[PDB]
Amino acid sequence: IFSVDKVRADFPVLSREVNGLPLAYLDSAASAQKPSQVIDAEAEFYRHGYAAVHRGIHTLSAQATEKMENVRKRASLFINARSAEELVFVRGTTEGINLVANSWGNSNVRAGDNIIISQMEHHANIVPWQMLCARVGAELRVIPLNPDGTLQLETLPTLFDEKTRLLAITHVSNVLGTENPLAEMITLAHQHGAKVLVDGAQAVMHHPVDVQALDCDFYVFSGHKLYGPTGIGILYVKEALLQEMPPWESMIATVSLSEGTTWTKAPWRFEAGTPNTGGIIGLGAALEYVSALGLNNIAEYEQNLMHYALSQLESVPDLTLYGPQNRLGVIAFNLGKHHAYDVGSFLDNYGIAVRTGHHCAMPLMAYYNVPAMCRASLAMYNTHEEVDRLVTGLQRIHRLLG
Amino acid sequence: IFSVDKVRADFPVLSREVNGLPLAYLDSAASAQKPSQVIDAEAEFYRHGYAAVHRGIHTLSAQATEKMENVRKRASLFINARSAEELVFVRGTTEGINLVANSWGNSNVRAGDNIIISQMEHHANIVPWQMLCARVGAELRVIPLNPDGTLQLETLPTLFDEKTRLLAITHVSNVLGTENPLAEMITLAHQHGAKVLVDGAQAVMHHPVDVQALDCDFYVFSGHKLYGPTGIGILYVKEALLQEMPPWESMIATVSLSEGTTWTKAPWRFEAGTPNTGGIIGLGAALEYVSALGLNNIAEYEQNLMHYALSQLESVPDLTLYGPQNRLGVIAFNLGKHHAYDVGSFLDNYGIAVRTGHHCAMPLMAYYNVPAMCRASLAMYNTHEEVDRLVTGLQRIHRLLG
Ligand SMILES: *Cc1c(COP(=O)(O)O)cnc(C)c1O
Ligand SMILES: *Cc1c(COP(=O)(O)O)cnc(C)c1O
Repeated sequence: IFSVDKVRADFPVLSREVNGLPLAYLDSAASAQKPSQVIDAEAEFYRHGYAAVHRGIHTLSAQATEKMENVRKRASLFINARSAEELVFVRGTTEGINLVANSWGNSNVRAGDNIIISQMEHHANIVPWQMLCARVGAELRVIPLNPDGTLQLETLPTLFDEKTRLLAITHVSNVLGTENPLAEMITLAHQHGAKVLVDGAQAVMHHPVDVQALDCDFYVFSGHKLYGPTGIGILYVKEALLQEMPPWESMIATVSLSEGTTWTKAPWRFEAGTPNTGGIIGLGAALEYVSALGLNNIAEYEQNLMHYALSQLESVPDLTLYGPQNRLGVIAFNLGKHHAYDVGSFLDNYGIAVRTGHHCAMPLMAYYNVPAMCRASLAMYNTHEEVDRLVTGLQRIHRLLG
Repeated sequence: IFSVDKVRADFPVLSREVNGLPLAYLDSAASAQKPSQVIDAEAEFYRHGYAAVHRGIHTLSAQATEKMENVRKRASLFINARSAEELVFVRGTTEGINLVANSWGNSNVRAGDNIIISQMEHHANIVPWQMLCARVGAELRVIPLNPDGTLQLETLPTLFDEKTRLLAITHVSNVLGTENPLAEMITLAHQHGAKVLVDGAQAVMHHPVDVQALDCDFYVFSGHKLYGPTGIGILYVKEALLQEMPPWESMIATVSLSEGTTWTKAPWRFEAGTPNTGGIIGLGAALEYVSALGLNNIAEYEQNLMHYALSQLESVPDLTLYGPQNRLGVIAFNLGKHHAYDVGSFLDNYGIAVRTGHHCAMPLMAYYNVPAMCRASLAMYNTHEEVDRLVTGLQRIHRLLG
């Protein structure tokens, strides 16, 4: 079945030394390492198939245009969209959410309306809605957290009303690892006539995602967290909404100095300038690589690795964990009264890469009354030995610093 | 001493066959091929140095952050900016111009003002200004063309008045190869208190560019036309202007659900989300590669190649050329009454890649009373033998089709 030894052999960076020690990279939630299959797919495109892709007549350009559109089709099958034309290539999740907030938001949210977010959102799924509610005179409502890191689902009937136009909600928390009950939340939102955008940047690498089963109206994720290149992400929009969305800024179609400007049809309408064809080719290879391993195989390995880490972390004195027992992907923690950045600095000195800080989720930190947390990511190429290095390191820090 | 043979050996795509014949890639103005040094720099980053850059403290993240900031410094020296912090990493020229129009334009162009562009502008340097003039109620004024493809410089003094806020002008036309007299135009604009944005997307690969000597207020170009990766470009803004530009839509600094949002300072203010670190590393390698060849050496070789091409094209019956005698980089043409797309399709049969259509410059096409043109690019890796194949192919099409 799944062999972590064979998976690790695909990732050249895992041989790196840091501070003279073999790297234990526990920060895939910030960005994932890339297998050779992804790196080489992008390089081979540049070495042998590169051209511009904007309606070029010559053979190299026509073949490159086909490669790009085949990646759009592969991505649409990956999330089980009904049509490839429901997918927009964006620069990343941040840009995809802002695109919805401006194109769809400015045309559908008006004075007196409200938008619902949650207290656990990444800043990228808060600020565009704060700005939009400021542009039009709408109200931003917030689903509160429970101490265990889940959302208070029972507050949703009170927060929704006939003026709620959109729920913007994370699939999986980037700090807590919480997987939100999207199917139930989407059912409730649609009864009030609201749309639902799902921030899926921390979900698509952990298990299969089916946007038709979810029935979400928008879904966004980032290529670089899905073992792929930087500078590329995917925005999915239901065709009925996407074909109605007005232009934002293969996007400009015609220009006249006397008659004005027209724009191309969606999804190309929202892909201005020159595509990041290199990143698109690499992203396609990342989807092929993940699919070849099998997302259910990945989910089982990662779930068993998480269970091992949580059981082992019970032997660390004065450790505080944040989030639910059934967390996906990440473990958020603090050690005693020590500053998160000090804990992170000692772990780095032991060759272990974790992330410390507010993790672009300051309202979440405020809820737990801390300035920062440490966060360890446990991805499909991580091992028991790396978990053991984390646990023994935390025990070592507690012994030395009290 | 420039050797085209030594240069061509660095570009693996040039060994490609198209339609069974050795490739003659005459479309670098659409997008440039990349040397192995650029492809490998990006791949080596992914293989051995990859991490997130958003102020991560662990060793790999700190090192990746330093690599990105070293590229910003290298790019600032490449265009002779005063400070590396005058440069913003943008997705491309299209996005860079829109950034200026939305942050600077919305704060400096008001009802009753005017903006001046030219009739030869790329759509990306037209539409942002058309839409801004509609958001605020300003007038868009246009420098007309001459038959030889130069701008009517003598009309500028009457187009400028005390209400002119900005001149947006191309350094080198992407269709005609006209190099505009920026020194005179910038001197005139500044006498009226206007700022100047220069679209330099077709200039920076052909000769040295010095933004202090030009004294332009904004300068923008694209990485993929400068032998670099897709998905990355550069926006230069004078420091005094850049630090006054407000945010539009590391960019988010702090988020509070009760107190609102703050943003980072420029240039980072205008780099939202996750940087395209792969493309930045490759862009750095492209600047190194070009600087090692020498832009004055590149300019000399390309000018002699252009002179040879224009002399040889005189032997083609029914050939119409568009543009001035001292064109840079590109030759725009049509053959008899034949459709440009048909000419390009036949050349593609001979293994020759040219671009056809309106080249994102429909007002230019309308001036010449044609729907489209063919465009051959003559870059630093092109040769006399490729020119000869273009000439022979055009002669063949004229013989076959009339
Ligand atoms: C990383 C992340 C984002 C931002 O994604 P970018 O690709 O950096 O724009 C948004 N939401 C979540 C949950 C994330 O983990
Ligand atoms: C290519 C080009 C643009 C657009 O640049 P992108 O990287 O595609 O955004 C704008 N202006 C000129 C003159 C160009 O040649």
